[PDB]
Amino acid sequence: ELDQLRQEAEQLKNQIRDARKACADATLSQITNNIDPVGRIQMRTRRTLRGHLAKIYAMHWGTDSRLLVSASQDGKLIIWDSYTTNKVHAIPLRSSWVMTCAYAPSGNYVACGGLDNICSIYNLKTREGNVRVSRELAGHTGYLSCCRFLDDNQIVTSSGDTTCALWDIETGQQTTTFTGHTGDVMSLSLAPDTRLFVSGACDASAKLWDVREGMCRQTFTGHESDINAICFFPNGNAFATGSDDATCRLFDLRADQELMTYSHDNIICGITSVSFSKSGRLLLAGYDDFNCNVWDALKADRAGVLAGHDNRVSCLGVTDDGMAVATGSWDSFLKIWN
Amino acid sequence: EGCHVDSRVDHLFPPSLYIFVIGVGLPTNCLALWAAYRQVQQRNELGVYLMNLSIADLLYICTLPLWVDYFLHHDNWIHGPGSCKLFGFIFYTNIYISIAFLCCISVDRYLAVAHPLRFARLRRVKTAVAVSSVVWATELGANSAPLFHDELFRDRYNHTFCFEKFPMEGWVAWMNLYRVFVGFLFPWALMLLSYRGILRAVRGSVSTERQEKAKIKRLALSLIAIVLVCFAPYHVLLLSRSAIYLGRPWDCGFEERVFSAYHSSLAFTSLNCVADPILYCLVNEGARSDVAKA
Amino acid sequence: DQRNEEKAQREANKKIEKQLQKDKQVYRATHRLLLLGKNTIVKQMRSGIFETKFQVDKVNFHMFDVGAQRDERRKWIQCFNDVTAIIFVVASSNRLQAALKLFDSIWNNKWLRDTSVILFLNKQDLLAEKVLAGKSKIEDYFPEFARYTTPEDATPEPGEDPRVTRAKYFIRDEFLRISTASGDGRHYCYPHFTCAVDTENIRRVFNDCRDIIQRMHLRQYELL
Amino acid sequence: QVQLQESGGGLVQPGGSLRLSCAASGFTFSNYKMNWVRQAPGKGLEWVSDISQSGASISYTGSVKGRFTISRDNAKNTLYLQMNSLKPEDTAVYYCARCPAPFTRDCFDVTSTTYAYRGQGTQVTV
Amino acid sequence: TASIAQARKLVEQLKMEANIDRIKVSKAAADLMAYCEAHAKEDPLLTPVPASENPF
Repeated sequence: ELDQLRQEAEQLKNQIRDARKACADATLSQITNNIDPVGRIQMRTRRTLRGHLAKIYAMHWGTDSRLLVSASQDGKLIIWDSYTTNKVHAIPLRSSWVMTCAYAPSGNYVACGGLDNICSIYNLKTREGNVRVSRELAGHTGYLSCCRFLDDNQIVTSSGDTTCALWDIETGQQTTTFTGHTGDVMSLSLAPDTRLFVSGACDASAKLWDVREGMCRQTFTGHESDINAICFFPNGNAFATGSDDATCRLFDLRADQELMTYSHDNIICGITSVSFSKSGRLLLAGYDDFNCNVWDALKADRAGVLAGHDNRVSCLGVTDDGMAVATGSWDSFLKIWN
Repeated sequence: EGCHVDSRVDHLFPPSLYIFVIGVGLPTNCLALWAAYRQVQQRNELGVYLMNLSIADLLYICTLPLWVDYFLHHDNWIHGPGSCKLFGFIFYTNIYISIAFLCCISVDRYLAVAHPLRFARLRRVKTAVAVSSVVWATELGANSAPLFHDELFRDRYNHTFCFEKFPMEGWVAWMNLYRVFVGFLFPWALMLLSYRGILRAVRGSVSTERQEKAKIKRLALSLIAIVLVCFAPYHVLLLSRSAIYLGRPWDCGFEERVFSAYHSSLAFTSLNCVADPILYCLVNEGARSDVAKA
Repeated sequence: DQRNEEKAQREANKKIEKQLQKDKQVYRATHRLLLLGKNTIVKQMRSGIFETKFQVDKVNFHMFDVGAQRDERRKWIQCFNDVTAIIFVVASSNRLQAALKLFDSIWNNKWLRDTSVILFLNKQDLLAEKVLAGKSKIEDYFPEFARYTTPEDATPEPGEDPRVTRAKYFIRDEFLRISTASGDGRHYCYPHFTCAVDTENIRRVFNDCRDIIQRMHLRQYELL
Repeated sequence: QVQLQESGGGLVQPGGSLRLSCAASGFTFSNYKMNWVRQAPGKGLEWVSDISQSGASISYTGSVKGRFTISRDNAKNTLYLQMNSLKPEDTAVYYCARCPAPFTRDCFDVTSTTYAYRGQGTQVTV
Repeated sequence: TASIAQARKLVEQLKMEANIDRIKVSKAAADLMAYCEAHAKEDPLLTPVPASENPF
């Protein structure tokens, strides 16, 4: 019996491949070669947010593009005033091993998670005076890899149990559970319309999920190793993934295909962090080579190198207005670039 | 009034070796200072001590040329009382401050290696700057005793010394004894003890290969022996001179005999200023690598 | 109004920074370890991740044992790269081969090349039985043990047949072949044999951590 | 789209030879330290043998040492694993799993039950 | 019958993701290029920002 299902899967795979090949009207390079390159982009460290004890695994920006939350393995979640290099808050964490941290889009709330398999939401703007934990979310059977707020009283979390989840912070329950991956889901990015979110995993696959109904509408493949970082394009019709095969590649939802390969012969280390710009023209990607590469998303070329970190770059972000780039790295230093 | 001192090599080689030291040490001392800055960026307590040692070396190098000129004129100071009282006070006391910083480096290394899981509070940049400032202040205060005395002593034999009246005085004899003992032998003894403890710990290590143990032993022996080679003749001669002055202040033949040796010993003591950088920063692989990166 | 909020930010920063200095002191005082395989080791030492604290000679140790996580360790093992050491408890009685290649992967991992490994060789007590009458992996799945003799630099460990000792040092040598190849001062793979009589593995890990910290002190203090 | 399509061996007499290759169309087949793992029925996945990125650095287990040999073929993108003199310790689904990442000598998790780049199809029924 | 159930889930997911309406890749890249062009003037990362108005 199982042979029949295997043959059915094989013929569906062949049909999908044929449809995708038909969809390949032209490559991105052919219609892109006519645009001017962005040039040798070089931005210096405008501000170094020193103060973390251990490696910075994650960081997130606030909506106002002025405050900044950061997560490090020493167990501290420091909120920074990047304008005046001032530490607004220093939140201790129950679990030191934190791999993700999120800032609520309306402020007032910050979430973090890691190997504890728990997403913890902290209330910043409280009438008591001090930041304390509000709701402790449990239910994921694997390590938390990425958590993102979509709005208040609701959060989307990715885990190492090959599943993504939606939560209601008031009740603390799982509204919708997303399944379908066979590898460790690593990064999730929300669409600007707050209705879909992609998830790259270790099975060399990227899946687009529908938040409300909760099904995997479209799946994407093309990498030969684990996808470590993912980031929606400033418009929610494309996203870019970085993998351990020392390459970065761009996907499109409405094409179900491959767009551009950001790889170079010297580059032999994987990608840890991917973050687009406000215009999407720059695909700033973190690398294990202790530096960040500013890949022009349209023209696949190394148009910038963000050298300055002694150890591996673990996280990367861009302000909402695009006025700054935060680069956390394993050298326990957060650097702002502009 | 004055001792009949005479020299046949003081007017020639001490200026040449001073010129060599000025030429070579200053770039190496600047490199050592930059390496110390780089280390103190990385929260290394040894960076502060290397910084202080380097800056003391720069002070010595900058005060050297006037003494080169002084030794060239056959022991004649032609630059005024205040200039003597300042530059001849920087010229001395600086080998002693450098020795104290070498002792601080040795003690820090011994605490770090022999006891790697204890004394966390002493191995801090704050403690480093506190101890460095304390030793700077105490060395300046303890060796500012000559500053209260007039130092322009002149004999009847066409000599005019800035420091060190060669007929020799009681206060300068006592101060020289204090230097020769406290400012030289005690911190050198502590340096020897610290590096012996370091070698013991290194031989006790399991992850250390025999080749690395041999390299560490050679480096530590170099660290101990260079200071002695540079400094022992000068302080031995000072001890002898002060001793016979105490026995016979009117004695003058031995001063004439050992004038040349005394100036030669000063010239040799000047070599440690270049010995310290090329052997505390340049030799090591990581410091040399970051210097080359610079 | 701007000046008032400026002083408010300055005083908040001052409080946060003094708290961060205290936390720096605490964090530097503490040493971190990761257990990879046993619950028996955790029990004798003193949720997604289990945290264990213990004290030896007034030195604070933190031990992290991974619990509710999948068998794929290929990325969450990257977190434990700043730890003092990775305690790798091998069953050693196929368990032996899988553990051998797990140790290979840990040793040759890019982020664990600077991370030292402590190797403990569990299940030594029943190793004597399994070599005396088991006729098992050491006899069959590792036929090279027959042509392998006991090295001269072998601890006595009396009260056992020479075959027991030679098999023990045989699989220890199999681990040390991976340990020595591509091995430098970055990590050493300290080999030890488990002792269930007492919990002296705490002292073994303490001595290994002392050696590791002495090695990095030799590094950063420019003594090498 | 990493694929590790297998070429089934079939029946082999005790002491015979099979020497069945595999297929690969997703990865470059030159930067991955691929090995061989098999799941005998009633046992967990067990390692067999390894081959380096380009050549040499062969590793075996005793159950396969001196009996079967590997042959990486870059041109055909095939891992041969020439096998002969079969014993009862056989009749497993053979997976020619590859390294999780390229340009490294690290195989952290290949014998797991949920590894992705494994493949299936080589039955070696004795 | 767990393996056959997993195979059935895989094939039903494949058939649900096989009917998705797809457009040509050139059409799916033209909109991305247009979006990059439209927001180019509002990106301080690419377009240099005045020093007076730069918060950093």
